[PDB]
Amino acid sequence: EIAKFEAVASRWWDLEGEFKPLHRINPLRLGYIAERAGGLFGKKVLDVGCGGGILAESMAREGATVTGLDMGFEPLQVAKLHALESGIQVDYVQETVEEHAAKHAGQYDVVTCMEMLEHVPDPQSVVRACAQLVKPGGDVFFSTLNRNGKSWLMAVVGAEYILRMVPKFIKPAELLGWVDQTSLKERHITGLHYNPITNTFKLGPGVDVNYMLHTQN
Repeated sequence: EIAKFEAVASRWWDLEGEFKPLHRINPLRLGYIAERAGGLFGKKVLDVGCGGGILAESMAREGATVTGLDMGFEPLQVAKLHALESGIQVDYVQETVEEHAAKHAGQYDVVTCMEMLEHVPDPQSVVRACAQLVKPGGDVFFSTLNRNGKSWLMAVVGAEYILRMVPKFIKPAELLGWVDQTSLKERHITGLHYNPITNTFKLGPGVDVNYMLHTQN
C-alpha cells in the first residue's frame, strides 16, 4: 500500500516512463514563468506543490535559489533524492503553504503554484498565502484546470495517491475573485492546450481546458 505508492513515485524522473507527460508540460511552464517574471537567474523562488521536483529543479538549473513545498511525503523524498544525484541544490520542505507563509512572509521574488489548487479543500487560502510569501513587486503564478481540463498529475499517479498527499477544477473566475481580495494584481492569462492526435502541448489563448495565470504583487 505504502509500498505501491513508493514504487510509482520512484519512477518520477524517468523521462520515457509513466511521468512522460509531466516532463513534456514542464518546459512550457518554465518558459512562461521565465518570460513573465523577467528571468529566474539570481531570484529566490518558491514552488508550492512541487511533487517530485520537476519544476523546482528546472528553475534551480537556470540559476534560481529554489524552495519546494509539498505535504506529500513520498514525492518530496523523490525530489530530495533526485537533487542529490543531480548535484542541483534545492531546499525541499514538507509543510503547508500556510505554515510557510507564517514563517517566511515577503521573502520570495517568485512564487509558483502549479499543481495542487484543484486538489486542496481551501484553494482561496493557498492564494492568500502565496500573496503573503512574495516580495513587494514580485511575481506569483498559478496553473490549474477549468471544468473541461485534465489533471495530468492525477492521470499519472491516480486519484487515490493524490488523497494520501492532501488533507477537481478551478473556474478562472473563482481564481480571479480570490486574487482580487489580495495585494496581487492579475497581469496575463494563457491556455495550456493539448493535442490528442499529436500528443503535444502548447500555450495559447482560450482557457476552457488547462490555464496559467501571471500575477504581480
